[PDB]
Amino acid sequence: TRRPEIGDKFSSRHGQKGVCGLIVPQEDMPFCDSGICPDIIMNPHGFPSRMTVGKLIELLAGKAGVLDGRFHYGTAFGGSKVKDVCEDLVRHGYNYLGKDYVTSGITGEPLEAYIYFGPVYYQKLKHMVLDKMHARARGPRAVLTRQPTEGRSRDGGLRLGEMERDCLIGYGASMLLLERLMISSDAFEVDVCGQCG
Amino acid sequence: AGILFEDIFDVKDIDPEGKKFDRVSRLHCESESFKMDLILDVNIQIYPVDLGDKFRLVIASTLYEDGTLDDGEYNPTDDRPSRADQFEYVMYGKVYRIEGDETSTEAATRLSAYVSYGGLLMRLQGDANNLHGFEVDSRVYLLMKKLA
Amino acid sequence: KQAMGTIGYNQRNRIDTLMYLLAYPQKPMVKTKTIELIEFEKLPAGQNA
Amino acid sequence: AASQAVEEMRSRVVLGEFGVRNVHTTDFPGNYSGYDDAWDQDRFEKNFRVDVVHMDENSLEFDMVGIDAAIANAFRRILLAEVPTMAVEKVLVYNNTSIVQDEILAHRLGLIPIHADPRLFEYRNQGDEEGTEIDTLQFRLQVRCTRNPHAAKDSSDPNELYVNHKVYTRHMTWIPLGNQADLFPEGTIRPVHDDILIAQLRPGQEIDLLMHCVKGIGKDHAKFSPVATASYRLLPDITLLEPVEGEAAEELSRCFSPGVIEVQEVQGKKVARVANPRLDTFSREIFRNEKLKKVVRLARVRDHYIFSVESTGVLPPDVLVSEAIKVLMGKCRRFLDELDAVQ
Amino acid sequence: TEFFFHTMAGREGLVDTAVKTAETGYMQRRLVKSLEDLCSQYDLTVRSSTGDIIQFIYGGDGLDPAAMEGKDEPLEFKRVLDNIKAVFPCPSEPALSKNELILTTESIMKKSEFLCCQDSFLQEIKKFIKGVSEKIKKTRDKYGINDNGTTEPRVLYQLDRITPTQVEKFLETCRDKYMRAQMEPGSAVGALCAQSIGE
Amino acid sequence: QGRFRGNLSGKRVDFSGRTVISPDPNLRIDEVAVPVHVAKILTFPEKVNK
Amino acid sequence: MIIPVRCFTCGKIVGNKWEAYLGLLQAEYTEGDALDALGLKRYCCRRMLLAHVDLIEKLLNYAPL
Amino acid sequence: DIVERHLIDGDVVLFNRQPSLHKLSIMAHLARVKPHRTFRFNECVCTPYNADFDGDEMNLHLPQTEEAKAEALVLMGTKANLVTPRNGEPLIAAIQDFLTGAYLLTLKDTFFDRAKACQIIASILVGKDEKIKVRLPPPTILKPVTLWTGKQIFSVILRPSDDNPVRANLRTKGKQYCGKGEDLCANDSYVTIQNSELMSGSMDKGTLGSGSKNNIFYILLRDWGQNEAADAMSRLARLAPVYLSNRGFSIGIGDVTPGQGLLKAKYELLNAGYKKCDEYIEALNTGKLQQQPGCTAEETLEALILKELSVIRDHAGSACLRELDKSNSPLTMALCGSKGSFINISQM
Amino acid sequence: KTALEMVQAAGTDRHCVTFVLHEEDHTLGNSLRYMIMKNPEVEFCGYTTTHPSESKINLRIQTRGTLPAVEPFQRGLNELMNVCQHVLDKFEASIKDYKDQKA
RNA sequence: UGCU
Ligand SMILES: Nc1nc2c(ncn2[C@@H]2O[C@H](COP(=O)(O)OP(=O)(O)OP(=O)(O)O)[C@@H](O)[C@H]2O)c(=O)[nH]1
Ligand SMILES: [Mg+2]
Ligand SMILES: [Zn+2]
Ligand SMILES: [Zn+2]
Repeated sequence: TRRPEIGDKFSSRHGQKGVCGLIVPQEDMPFCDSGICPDIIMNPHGFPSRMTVGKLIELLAGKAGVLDGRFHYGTAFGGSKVKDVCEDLVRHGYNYLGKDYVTSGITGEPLEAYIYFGPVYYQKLKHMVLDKMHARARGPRAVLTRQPTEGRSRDGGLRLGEMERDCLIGYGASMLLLERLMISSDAFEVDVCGQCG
Repeated sequence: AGILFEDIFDVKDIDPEGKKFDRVSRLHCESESFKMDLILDVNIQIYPVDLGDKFRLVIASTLYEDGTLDDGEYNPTDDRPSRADQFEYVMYGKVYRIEGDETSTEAATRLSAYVSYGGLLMRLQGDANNLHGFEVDSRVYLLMKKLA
Repeated sequence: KQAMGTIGYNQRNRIDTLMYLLAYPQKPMVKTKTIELIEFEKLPAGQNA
Repeated sequence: AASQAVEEMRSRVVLGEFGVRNVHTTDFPGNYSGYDDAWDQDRFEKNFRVDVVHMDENSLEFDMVGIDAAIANAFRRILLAEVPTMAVEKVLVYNNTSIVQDEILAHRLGLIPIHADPRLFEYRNQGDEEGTEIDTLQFRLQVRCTRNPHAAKDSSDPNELYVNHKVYTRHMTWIPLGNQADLFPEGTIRPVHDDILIAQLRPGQEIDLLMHCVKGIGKDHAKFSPVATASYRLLPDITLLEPVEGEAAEELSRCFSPGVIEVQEVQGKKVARVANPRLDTFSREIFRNEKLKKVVRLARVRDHYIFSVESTGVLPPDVLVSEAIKVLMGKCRRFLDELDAVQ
Repeated sequence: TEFFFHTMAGREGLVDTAVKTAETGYMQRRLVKSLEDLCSQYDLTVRSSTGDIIQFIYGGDGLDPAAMEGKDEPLEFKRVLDNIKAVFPCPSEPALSKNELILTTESIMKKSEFLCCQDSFLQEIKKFIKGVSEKIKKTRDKYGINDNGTTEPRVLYQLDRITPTQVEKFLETCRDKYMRAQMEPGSAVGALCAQSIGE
Repeated sequence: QGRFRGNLSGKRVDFSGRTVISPDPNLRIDEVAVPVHVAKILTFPEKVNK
Repeated sequence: MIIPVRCFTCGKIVGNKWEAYLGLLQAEYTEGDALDALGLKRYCCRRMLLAHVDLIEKLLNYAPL
Repeated sequence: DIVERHLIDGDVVLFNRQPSLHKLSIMAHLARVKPHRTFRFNECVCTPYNADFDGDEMNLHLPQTEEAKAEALVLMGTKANLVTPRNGEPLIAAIQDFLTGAYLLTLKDTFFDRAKACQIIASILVGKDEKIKVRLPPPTILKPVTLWTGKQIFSVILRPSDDNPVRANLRTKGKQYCGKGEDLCANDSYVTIQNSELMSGSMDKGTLGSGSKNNIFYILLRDWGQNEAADAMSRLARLAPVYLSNRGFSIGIGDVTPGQGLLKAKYELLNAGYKKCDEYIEALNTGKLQQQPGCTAEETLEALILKELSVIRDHAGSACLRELDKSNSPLTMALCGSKGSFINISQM
Repeated sequence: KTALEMVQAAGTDRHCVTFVLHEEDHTLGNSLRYMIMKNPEVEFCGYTTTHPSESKINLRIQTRGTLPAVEPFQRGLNELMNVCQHVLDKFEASIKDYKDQKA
């Protein structure tokens, strides 16, 4: 039984995949006039470049639905229009655009701009930071070539590929490249005859 | 007296390019004594102005009339007789540019001082004889008082 | 295709090499006719927040 | 004029069509020339006042005039997080055959509030899982579901087919420790709602567990939060720039909340006026009508906060606020003592 | 139909990027494996691993592309002069005329520390100094400014105000930047070029 | 996956980890956060000196 | 699986009202008026009770028993 | 003796993204231990790694030699690799949620009181910035009400203390610069900073972004070294979020909904375009159509239709930009250049 | 160990002081900030958080003249305590009279 | 087979 923590991936049914950046307390989460605090705060800078007006329409429809005790339909090339949900909001007493007067929880002063609140259907993905976290000590090696294994399940180490070697060469860290590719990976001492080679 | 300039101006336009900013407006004004033009950013929320408004404006080096140029730090809490008591709208800026007129290719005698009052631009243009005392990288006080 | 949620009513007796379940799954508020047809509302894979 | 503009900026918070203005607290010395905003305990005590408008079981509403947004948010956050209460922490299971997972069951039990008075207990020291009579409460839960010996032939309903098939929180039995039975009278230590559905069982399954609850604050975990919704909002004050009459009055009544704008016939014609701005929620629906935009002026009072606190039923909201203020005073006293010890 | 066309365009872009990834990966691999042998020596000559010289001087001048302030140029003389004038304002020194500016520039450039500098950079400095001096001359001819320093309106000197201290500071800063922006021996210039052509 | 490309030019090393990233503006541009779990595993050989 | 006891956003006790909401559904009350009578003013609890799916009985139908 | 000590603060550590295009994809940073389970770093360094915090798995290596450690810290230093060797443009600069923050802060409408100014200035006084004076700048307007401007609050970042020798100077144009104001643009899009004091202009991607030269951080790096630029970037990253969260910035359906005049103009433009397309189709099918040079009649018709559609698109976008009011979040973001553009705005 | 003091530099200047407070949050920070900002003898006052992971805050106080910046801190603490006591008494009296007039 |  795992709890959502920093690093867990989440989706919002609109391809707006994100990762848990911070977990701020409820007292730190803003609050509206009714006292509702948001569970998830997403970045608005992702809307301009992606043109995800469908997410805003879904949020408004869900707000209207939870207010009027109904289930709006987001059918493709149809569904509930924006005017119906705006009428529902103005009838229930909320803003017809989703934006509501919200007060800052940290400073306790109202914000200069209204916040866009609403119920969104977020779904958690199987990508877990607890499973993706890896740290490789010396550990075992392979029989053929004495180097760390590949997979994490078999306790494998990371690979400094050709691109990493090229980056190190461009930087010019000769001793770093040597310690990486020779000392800490496949260091060994052989005996060579100076007569026959 | 550290008064570097003083003149009565009359507003001729409020927003030639439209209502860009809610709190700040770009007023264009012309002096009556001389041909001094002033393109100044003013805060209308705290100091409202109109089109046919006339105001006396004084740009001084220091805020104290006694001549003490000790302006290392300003303490708003301190109460003492100063020049701000005789005016209504006081700003603190720095003369950040002095540019001559480029319209007159020859025999030019007009200059223009651009001051930045914390971002608010003030271009005071006119004869150089009136801009005497204005120097670059010099902090000054502007005092505006509307008249009847 | 990777969303986390319930698989079926026999998910407790089912024993797979790897399974992910949700504690308090909730059906979407904005559900589509395709959702109603496939009966995904009965086995949702997310929560409305 | 300029004086009116300054007064508005310092007293009211105007909400525009696109954004809110005058949201920052500026009543401080040095910010205003014609105003001496220096701290004055006398003026503060004179202007400050509290008026309760509604107070019922697990619900309180009171207007505070004279307090600032900083202290308002401080009280709100203290009530939300820094009020200690009792909540199930440790769960010892004994042959739980329920379909619900053990961890999910423990989490649900921890989310159940306890009606015990937290002031009579103390915080458990680091470790000491055994618990002491002073800082621990024990709740036993033993439910064995079985088939009903007497039922109908069909008995399609589980209510008639089985007995104790829904393990409600009322089955919890408080087991006293030491002299707790003598200290607390019977009926005091019990679940708050007594109707929370924990889980559902089937014949053959059994849930046997013991819950050890200790004192804790809401900052550590949300299960200790006594207040379900403790918030505050600035008092609205709607003002009309010019007298609006006619069908415009009904338009204003329909745009604003039904209980803030009232229409009256003073001379046979309908004229609208503000009756009670408390019920208004500032839906900002008046901005839709083009003509009625320049006739009203929505505003919030900066020194008037309506606090609404709906609790879960652990202790009344007045005592909750009292304990919040006491915790703040204790923090202040601790910091003063630390400073004195430093100097 | 519009949604279908948009999906077609999106999938076209996706497959284009997918092919581009592998194509550029292969190209970068080849370029790096080909250019990983060159390096900047101490004698300002780029040579391969076998000792053969590929260039007698990197880029013809020997400047660091990473330390390039201007558009393929070492410094932006206008910006540097403005920064110097703003950082070191001398109110106790008079302004300089065209002749005085040229004289002080010629006297300061003929020092020893300026001999080791490249000739092109010195010629560019001379050209910029001549341009600014001509600008000052035009301004003074327009506004009747006298080079003697006895003009009654002292504000006229604030149009184009320059002092020998600022001139020396500007020259020293330009020289230091040009000396520090040179190719440092030992850098994997070939690998840097490969990466900057691959990305 | 050959000896020249798979075992000489690019090879696997130890004392390294792989983890998901998350934003944190409270740290400097030249600083990076490392979890305690990976720190307890990745060790550094320090020589005892005066 | 089962109705949560606490609400995610606010935290009001809502698990004890699940059987009451089911009774209101069996009755002639609609979703809106049922949630209004249950005392849920804010929309968070309304959503919590409306978007919840009852799978505990579906799992008990497969339970060993 | 040798001791295998745990990874503690101050240790140099290599941080890389598996897909590497340029050398800046891997850099040597200083490790700081935290209780979480993820690799965190300043978001200003995401452009080099080309990361987006959407599930990317990055690699972290620990050198096992003092010489390798020193070489990684010196050559692969983040403060020393603030610019790419391709063309010298700075990659480690402001990013989304910072450009917009700085823009909204330096807007001419910003007027903060003493309390808010002091709070915003203290929001950065952490770490090495705890041993320096605040140097509260004088207020601009003081007689009606003492208000500190966001441009001064931002210049406090460039010059936090008195003993700081940083004197930033810059004079450049913005993205929405008209072209004739010459530091008097009606939109105030001419960036002018003197002695680490923002005299005019509003910050945007053109000055704080990683687009090209003329960046304030680039000037700081090239004038006063790497440490000053790093400290300025840290102060910006620590200040912009606090002010942005205290002000509030959200987007809604009302920020993209069209207007009545916009719909009317769109309808008229679509009607005109369809009429012209039908006229061209008729002229091509029945009769002779003007054939453009270097192409056949079918390609000429194709080019004419594409030109008409592009004209319709441009006119609709211009109408939407003219009808949209200020304070709009998409419009402000497209102006400051943090994310999005007028093309995307008109499309959506 | 809860609240510790720090001078602005090695010179040990009392005009500017930094108080680091442990196991605290924005509540007490903002409360003390508001209660001490009204002191006419304070040039600058600002509270900040080091990192959301650790529970600690840092307040910075720069006075006008030669004030040690510790007496303003104590004044703010005492004023906050007095305001808390006053609001507590007022709320208690309000609840009492409300119950009286309701019953 | 998924992930970036
Ligand atoms: N999970 C997983 N499944 C794989 C993987 N590789 C192959 N498969 C299965 O094999 C099919 C395609 O793999 P191929 O690339 O044909 O296998 P391959 O060509 O040998 O790949 P190489 O081993 O890299 O040559 C897929 O459609 C999968 O059915 C893998 O790496 N991971
Ligand atoms: Mg990604
Ligand atoms: Zn041999
Ligand atoms: Zn709720």
